[PDB]
Amino acid sequence: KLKRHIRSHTGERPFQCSLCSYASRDTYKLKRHMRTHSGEKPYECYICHARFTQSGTMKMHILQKHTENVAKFHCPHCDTVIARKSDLGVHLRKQHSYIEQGKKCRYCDAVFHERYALIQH
DNA sequence: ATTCTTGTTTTCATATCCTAAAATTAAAGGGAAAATAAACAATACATAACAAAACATATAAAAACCACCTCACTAGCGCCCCCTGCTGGCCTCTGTGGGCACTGCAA
Ligand SMILES: [Zn+2]
Ligand SMILES: [Zn+2]
Ligand SMILES: [Zn+2]
Ligand SMILES: [Zn+2]
Repeated sequence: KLKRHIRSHTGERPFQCSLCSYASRDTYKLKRHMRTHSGEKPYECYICHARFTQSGTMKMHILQKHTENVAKFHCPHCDTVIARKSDLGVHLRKQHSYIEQGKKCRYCDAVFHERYALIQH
């Protein structure tokens, strides 16, 4: 485990994908990459029978599509609710990240440093 | 008639032999002190026999040493999710762009 861990600092990727440029830190990530070229798909969502490449994708599918009463995530800055955490990530990166050079209002001279305040104005 | 050699008994003579008294001298006999020898008895040394102590061999008696087996630890590499975060389309809801019909005002 520690031998495998040290590549997280160094960056060694001693496992090459013979069919593309990808290179993984350990055996499992390479075996998981192989399904995309071979097209093998061992796992199956038992409810809708929709097809997926990856187990975790299926688990998130079940959680968002065939599950009830699941907790959501509220943006701290704005008042909108959205389902997935990673989409809350992309929301904070595209709308509430600090914009260095600023953006000016289309109709007045006021300049803003966050896209949210701009759209709100 | 007178003178001269030669042979044979007589008688002193001078060495020898015999005779006996001295002396004497060595033998020989006895008294006695050494004295070597010898017979016997004692001591010390050497040899042989018996009994015991010391040395060497066998054996087995614990006992020590070495090697193998075995039951673990130590590495080793996948194996398998699993969770978490970024990424790249996707789509639909606001929002950017525009054509154009419509109206209020004042000729
Ligand atoms: Zn590949
Ligand atoms: Zn499903
Ligand atoms: Zn927000
Ligand atoms: Zn403005």
